[PDB]
Amino acid sequence: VAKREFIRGMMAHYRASLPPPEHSVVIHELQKRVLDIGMLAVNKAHVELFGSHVSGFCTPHSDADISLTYRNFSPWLQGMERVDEQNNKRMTRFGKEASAMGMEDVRYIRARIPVVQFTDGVTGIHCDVSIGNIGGVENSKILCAIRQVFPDFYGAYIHLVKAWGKAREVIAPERSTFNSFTVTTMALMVLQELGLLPVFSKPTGEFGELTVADAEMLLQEFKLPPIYDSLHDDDEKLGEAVFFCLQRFAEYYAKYDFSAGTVSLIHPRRHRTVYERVVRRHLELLGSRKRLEWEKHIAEHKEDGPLDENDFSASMQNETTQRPSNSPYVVEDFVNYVNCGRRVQASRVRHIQQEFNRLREMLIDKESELKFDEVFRESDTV
Ligand SMILES: O=c1ccn([C@@H]2O[C@H](COP(=O)(O)OP(=O)(O)OP(=O)(O)O)[C@@H](O)[C@H]2O)c(=O)[nH]1
Ligand SMILES: [Mg+2]
Repeated sequence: VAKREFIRGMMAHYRASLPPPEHSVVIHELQKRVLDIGMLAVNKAHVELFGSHVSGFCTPHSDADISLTYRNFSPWLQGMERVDEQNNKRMTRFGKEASAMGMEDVRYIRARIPVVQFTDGVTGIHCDVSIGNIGGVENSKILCAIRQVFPDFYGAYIHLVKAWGKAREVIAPERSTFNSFTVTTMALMVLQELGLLPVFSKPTGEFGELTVADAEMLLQEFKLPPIYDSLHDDDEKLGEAVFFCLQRFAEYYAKYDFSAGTVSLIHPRRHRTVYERVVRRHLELLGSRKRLEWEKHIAEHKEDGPLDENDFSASMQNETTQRPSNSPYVVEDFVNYVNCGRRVQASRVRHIQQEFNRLREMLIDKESELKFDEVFRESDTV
């Protein structure tokens, strides 16, 4: 009876978090507004959505992630001081034109990603605008593709993992733990090990990353178990399947050896030191491409030269720093081998790692004792 009510409520909650019918249009108009601001700021403004609004793993409270690009934008020129400063000047104007258009709480943040955040003056949606977030654009298209296999199954599962994580401070970026995307990736890996998602074992990007095309290819061949086809018109049955995966998810990350293995949708459980060599190869490829592009920019803007090896070295150092193999968690972004879980400090390894021991205790051991509003609520701890 407790289990049956828990599953009922949990699906209820998922069903109440699905974007309303008109929401597609809202988000499209939002994009149009951002592009208007962008056009005032940069030449050949281009605005591209990513994040959960692209993947579809969103609530009506989820923010809007937008990648801004412009004429002669190049991802490889990041690190070069003159291009960096040029981008800062682009984001400065973006900020100023955003306030003028009537965006609220406009904030230009100078960071590991020069970013402009604002609250849309029309719909109240929070917006995170960054220059050339190519990795975000791509891995959001891969996630959307995954969700499409059976939206309510993956959606519900990912929703509840996210609701759980958010509500439980497992996903608390500005609070030193994981972000939505890291947690999504973890939850998706557990489905791979259950045979409920395919293993993206053969990436074919220029730098060895997984591409949208790699992902779509596999997801077209992947079939869920036959029993899954009775779950489309029965929320009690589907909820049972989702609940099963949540138990397996809670379980997995309560017992998973991160001291050896990594989380990866490309190579589940790949050893840290193998990831290390994978990163080294990736960055050797990224590094040389980068060098070629800096050298081309420099040939065309001689006063921006000569190629300053300190600058290059520090740029490469930032790429290396995005990808430690030797950190509390190694959760691999499949599009760039970024260790999107690198930010979780050794001291947090406790919180998370208990609250997983705790999710699985409620879902499995104390199954007969289940209450929706006790598993999924605020946890002021970190
Ligand atoms: O470490 C990261 C963080 C973020 N990202 C990329 O930026 C996107 C937006 O970052 P968000 O924090 O908004 O996550 P999200 O959109 O998946 O989920 P909610 O907002 O609904 O909670 C992520 O979905 C991913 O595309 C990364 O690639 N790596
Ligand atoms: Mg988002």
